[PDB]
Amino acid sequence: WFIRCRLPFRKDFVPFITKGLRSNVLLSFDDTPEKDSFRARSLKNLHLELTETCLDMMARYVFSNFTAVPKRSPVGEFLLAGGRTKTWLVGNKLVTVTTSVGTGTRSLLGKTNLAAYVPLLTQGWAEILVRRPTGNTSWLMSLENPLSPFSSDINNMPLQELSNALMAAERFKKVPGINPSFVFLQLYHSPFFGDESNKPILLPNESQ
Amino acid sequence: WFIRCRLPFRKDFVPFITKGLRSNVLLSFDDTPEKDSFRARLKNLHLELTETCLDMMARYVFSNFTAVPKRSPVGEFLLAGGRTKTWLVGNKLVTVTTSVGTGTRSLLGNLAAYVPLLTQGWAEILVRRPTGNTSWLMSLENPLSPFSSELSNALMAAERFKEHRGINPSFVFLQLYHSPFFGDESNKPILLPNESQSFERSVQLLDQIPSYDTHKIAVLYVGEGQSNSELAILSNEHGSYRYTEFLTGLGRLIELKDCQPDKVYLGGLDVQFTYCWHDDIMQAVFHIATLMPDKKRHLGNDFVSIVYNDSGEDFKLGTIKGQF
Amino acid sequence: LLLSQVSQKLSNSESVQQQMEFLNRQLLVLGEVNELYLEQLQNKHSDT
Amino acid sequence: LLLSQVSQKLSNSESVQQQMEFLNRQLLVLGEVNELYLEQLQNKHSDT
Repeated sequence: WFIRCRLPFRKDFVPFITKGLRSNVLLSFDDTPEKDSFRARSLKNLHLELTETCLDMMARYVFSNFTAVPKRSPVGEFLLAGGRTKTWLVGNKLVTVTTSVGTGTRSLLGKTNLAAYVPLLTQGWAEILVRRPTGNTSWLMSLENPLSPFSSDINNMPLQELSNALMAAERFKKVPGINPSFVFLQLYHSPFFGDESNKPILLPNESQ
Repeated sequence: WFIRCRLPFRKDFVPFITKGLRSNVLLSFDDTPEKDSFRARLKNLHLELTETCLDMMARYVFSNFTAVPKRSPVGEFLLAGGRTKTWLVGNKLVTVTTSVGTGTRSLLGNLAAYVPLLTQGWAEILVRRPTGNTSWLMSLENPLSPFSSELSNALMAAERFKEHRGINPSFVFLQLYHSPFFGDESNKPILLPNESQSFERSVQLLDQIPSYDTHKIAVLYVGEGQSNSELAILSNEHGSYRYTEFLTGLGRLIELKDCQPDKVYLGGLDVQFTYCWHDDIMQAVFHIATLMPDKKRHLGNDFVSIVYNDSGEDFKLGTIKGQF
Repeated sequence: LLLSQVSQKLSNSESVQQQMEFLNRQLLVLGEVNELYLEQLQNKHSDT
Repeated sequence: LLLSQVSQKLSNSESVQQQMEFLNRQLLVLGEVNELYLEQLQNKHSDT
């Protein structure tokens, strides 16, 4: 029903709903049954999981509706194919970050004078995909802050031959890329994290 | 040093830096200290400084770009006037905006029935941390609800580019921040009232202040007999040849006109070369020289001055009438 | 309808793959132009 | 059913051809602005 419920006047019930929820957990257990309704910011374990899933679904479908299946456009795959990746568990949400290394471009070329810093060209693009109980959704991203004009060696980036290489590509018809860890650090580094549970966790990428 | 150091083995520094920092503090404390989280990857002033140091380390470890953003022109056109919001969360300041629906290709001119759906995907996110502000152009891929609410897939995401040629913005914010069962006030996301023009004005004034350090320095050329003239000093022109030489190699300069934006210090837009040292952490402009001709106050207000002697026992500080 | 559809669909698939490769290269040409702009400012930073 | 799918993708393909054609134009404008920036780099960078 909350889905079939109109997009306008959808947030309205949200507190009442969780009120109606917290008023069903009145006396079953009250470890952390707090309101936490995002109207501010905008066994009984099974009961806790119930509340979790329901409010998560609402959050996923409040303010708009969207299918819970992501499918990246070919451009995204071309850009970040085999990209350097990293996934964390901030809380019950699963966050994943991926970073391109210009695979398809160097494919376009198939010369260190070019291939050495070819990925440096498109090293901006990235992709963040979050899987919650309500499904998974993602976004492609392009950082839009140019390199440090002097402290990040952008002058020694020969490009005329790169343009020549681009024309050739049109005719056809240490670490090689940035660290996706950066973006995640950016988007969550309140240095005095005031909730230990909220402290993000990096699952070890290598031990499969 | 943490800036110019080579990219590899930059991270492992942060452990030792933080160790020295937090071991330094707590010799007189009231607050339980907070460490970093890179194991996964008056003392009030002391805490302020330590916060700033951590902020710089974060924003600058693992990579280094410009400290300011600059969105693409067609970008700016796309989210022009999109519905926007903003949330203080911790010490950061998150802000988002969302497209309105108008199509670039729609103006360019079949598939013109879902151009609102095409456009409505792209949003923008922007964070303003102490050590500067960064941003991103978000692009959606999860399609709409077909059952409830043959379409060009590639060319859709195409129009979002760099310099080529409404959905509730709360959405993506609550997406990236919805661990529900905690964050009471320690890390409580907080919306600011769109009506609260006072708060909006305060946020703007915060943007008005630069992220890098500020320095302005007065350069003067006294002559030989001009010692203790206090006018021939200032009114001087065409200093000695050697003084002019030393002056040429004094960093870089940018002519004041349409070409140079208020980005660097534009103090006294009236008239020229006004050499200005520049790097990313600090920025020093040489606000006045002999070449410059409020102006008298312009150079009487620079807190420090380099002065070219060109005389014999020319100067004592008591000579200059520049109070600042 | 099948005859018409295949006679159109061969060219469809070919030109669509073209359409694809062309757009990707056009997107790549933007990074080049941006680097050009930044290096232009770096150079243009000094005065003549 | 299969032929309906095929013909629909055909109409979408042929219909999106104006959009595909558009990309061509932007290619020329990017080329010429590339030339402009390169020669700006020439007359302000390749100086004495």
